[PDB]
Amino acid sequence: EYSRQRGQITAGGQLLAYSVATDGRFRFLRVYPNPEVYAPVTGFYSLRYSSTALERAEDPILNGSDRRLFGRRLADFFTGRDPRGGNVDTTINPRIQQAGWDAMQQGCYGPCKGAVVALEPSTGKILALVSSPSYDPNLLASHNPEVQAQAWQRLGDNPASPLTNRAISETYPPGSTFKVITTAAALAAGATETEQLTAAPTIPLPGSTAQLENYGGAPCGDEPTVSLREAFVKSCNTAFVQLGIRTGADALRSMARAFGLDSPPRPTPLQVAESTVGPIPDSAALGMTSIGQKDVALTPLANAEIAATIANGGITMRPYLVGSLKGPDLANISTTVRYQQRRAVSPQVAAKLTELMVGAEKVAQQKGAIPGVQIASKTGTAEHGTDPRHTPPHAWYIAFAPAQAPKVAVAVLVENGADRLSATGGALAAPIGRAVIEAALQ
Ligand SMILES: *C(=O)[C@@H](NC(=O)Cc1ccccc1)[C@@H]1N[C@@H](C(=O)O)C(C)(C)S1
Repeated sequence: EYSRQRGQITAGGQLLAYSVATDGRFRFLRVYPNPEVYAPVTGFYSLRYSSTALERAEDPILNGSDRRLFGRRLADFFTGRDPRGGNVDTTINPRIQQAGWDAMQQGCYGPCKGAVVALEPSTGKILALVSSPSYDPNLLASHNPEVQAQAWQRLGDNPASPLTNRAISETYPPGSTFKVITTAAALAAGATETEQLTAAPTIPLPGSTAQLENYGGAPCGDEPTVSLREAFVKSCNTAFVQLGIRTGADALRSMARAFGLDSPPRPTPLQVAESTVGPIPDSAALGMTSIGQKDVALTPLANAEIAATIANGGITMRPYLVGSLKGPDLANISTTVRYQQRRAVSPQVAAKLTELMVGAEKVAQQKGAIPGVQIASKTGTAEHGTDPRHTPPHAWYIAFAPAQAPKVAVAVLVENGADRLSATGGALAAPIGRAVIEAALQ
């Protein structure tokens, strides 16, 4: 294996993983020049612990044993020249990836836990895939057995779990980002932006003693009722609870399926955890589901796709991480074909969601806003866990830009909201999302 030069993983004409000839018993050492930043993409290639992410998924291409490559390897052996693996050109934009990483390291009064996903809505290209904290795959590329095992042990016991790709492997309550799905369900059912909903600071749940309140216990406005548009841009809870229950369990399940939930995701070639709306066993649950709580659980990737789908006029592009596979001579072996996965909503519903989202962006805290770029977004702050009231919530932000003709869609998850009980998506996640947007549009 190691007597032969393994091929490269690339992004934007830059190397993410390469192999270097050494005096080692195993000649070739695998090197990762920007290790923690790209670990979610590259994975690691280890003597002791095998391969992960694209090292693994694209292993036959990279080691030159792929059937489409094997002729070249045979000509190399016969001819006498040194064998070389093939190349994997990813869809990652290094400027967008770096910006997502940097902003997550800086944006929680110190480093954030969580993920950043950037997508090109019209193609499905995964432009960034950041998880935090990360780890150094060079540690596991070491040819020393004790260096690998010590690093493995350390990473394994680290309760922050830096090995986890939080972008695609983990699911979290979306909280109020899911108001996008509730609203879409409502609109498809014939509800309008002018629909009058409760402004009440609190709402009881049917068939339970529990109550759901607005953030800070404040009424949505000073009038008895507000328009759906106004409830959405202010992100008032009781209105969406009322709306969700009005719209009903079947329509919401249905709309969630339409946006890719409760369907097994296609590999990118990396496997993506399945997102869900939950069973919604009763109307108490429906009310909670409506604001992205109860059993709703999404990957940051799925939440970025929701944004991307709206950005694409209601058509979900199949998301993918590999743009092309190449020979060691860089002859084309495989170019990825972009694919329309399904239509989630009519262009008209997508246009109305875009309108609502632009409004919710103007309302949200304004840190990191880019002069002359119109952003559509939805913030969220999701309670979680066995002691949710005493546990810091996740700060979420999904968005796309420019709102009129989108070039990028993002999701930002700040898991546990910088260890603050008063964490919000607008305060933590939104400026991270905006910096990624700015990097993508530069
Ligand atoms: C959606 O995320 C809502 N979040 C809060 O209600 C947190 C919460 C508290 C108790 C139970 C369940 C959830 C609203 N949306 C966010 C947001 O837009 O970021 C607000 C903080 C504005 S409240």
